Amino acid sequence: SMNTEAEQQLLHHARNGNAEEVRKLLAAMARMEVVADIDCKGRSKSNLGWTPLHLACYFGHKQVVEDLLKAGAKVNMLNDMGDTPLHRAAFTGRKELVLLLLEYDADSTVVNGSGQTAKEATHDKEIRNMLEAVERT
Amino acid sequence: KKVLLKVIILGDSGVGKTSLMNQYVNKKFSNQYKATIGADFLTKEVMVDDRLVTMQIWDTAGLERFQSLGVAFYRGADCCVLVFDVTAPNTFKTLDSWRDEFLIQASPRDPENFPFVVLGNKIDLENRQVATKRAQAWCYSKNNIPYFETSAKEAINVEQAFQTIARNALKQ
Ligand SMILES: Nc1nc2c(ncn2[C@@H]2O[C@H](COP(=O)(O)OP(=O)(O)OP(=O)(O)O)[C@@H](O)[C@H]2O)c(=O)[nH]1
Ligand SMILES: [Mg+2]
Repeated sequence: SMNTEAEQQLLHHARNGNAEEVRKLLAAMARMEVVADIDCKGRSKSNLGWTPLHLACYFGHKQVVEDLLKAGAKVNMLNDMGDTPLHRAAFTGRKELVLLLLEYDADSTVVNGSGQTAKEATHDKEIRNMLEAVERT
Repeated sequence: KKVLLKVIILGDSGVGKTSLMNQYVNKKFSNQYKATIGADFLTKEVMVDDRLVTMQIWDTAGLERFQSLGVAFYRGADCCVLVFDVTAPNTFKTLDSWRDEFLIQASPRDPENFPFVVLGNKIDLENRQVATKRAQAWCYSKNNIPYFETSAKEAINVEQAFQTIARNALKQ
């Protein structure tokens, strides 16, 4: 398979936190001026198996995560490690991102390829508490 | 002759801009919300004072950061429709910023007389929060902007409001 040009650009801008460029792409996508799946997965060594949402969560590009979620990105996509975007926001200890993802009904129960949930991946005690609360629901 | 009028519809997220456009062009309404992310237009053949014109109606993002992208499509507009939700006073509050942003970005040669129309939408709902007289006062303070109260869902004043829009946009 392959990714379109617009998809490569979306992965690049999401990864690097270029929020304005992400939004320009999302607008062009919404009116079908370009072809791109917001849930595309990277195909180069720099992003293999990750979505724009994965990249923005892991590198902590907050505005990008928001914009992607408002535009309809799927919150429970998996990368090749079985991680969700919640796994990678929790792992990197980004409290506001974990909270934002929960606001979009992120599944807190997903077990990744290492046998861990997002609660088990984090180090920040606040995130551990938030995820513990959502698990029992 | 053939006249194409460019109309731009602005307003906060959720006031009903897409619904008003869809009711006017396709006579269809859906209670299901899908947010507008990219600006885009529909086209309708309109008949105004015994004159056939092609109305190019642009729908824009109301959402807080996507709306800057709408600004690129302001240029060349012949009329600007400002929409608010009669049940949501925060959407009434922003009309000035919408209007000023349009005026400085679109930059008409005659800003004092540029055609605006203001739609106060969702009157079919219960417990309106913006008083008709308050909206009328704002509209009058802006050099007598025409004000209509509409319902995209019930098709109240949509046709009449767009007839005025067509007419004032057509003015040379
Ligand atoms: N009851 C009622 N609901 C309406 C009316 N107009 C729009 N709605 C509803 O309000 C919600 C928002 O409507 P939209 O037309 O998508 O609003 P919008 O202005 O396009 O919002 P953005 O695209 O985010 O800028 C939808 O669920 C509509 O069905 C109306 O006149 N009456
Ligand atoms: Mg819309």
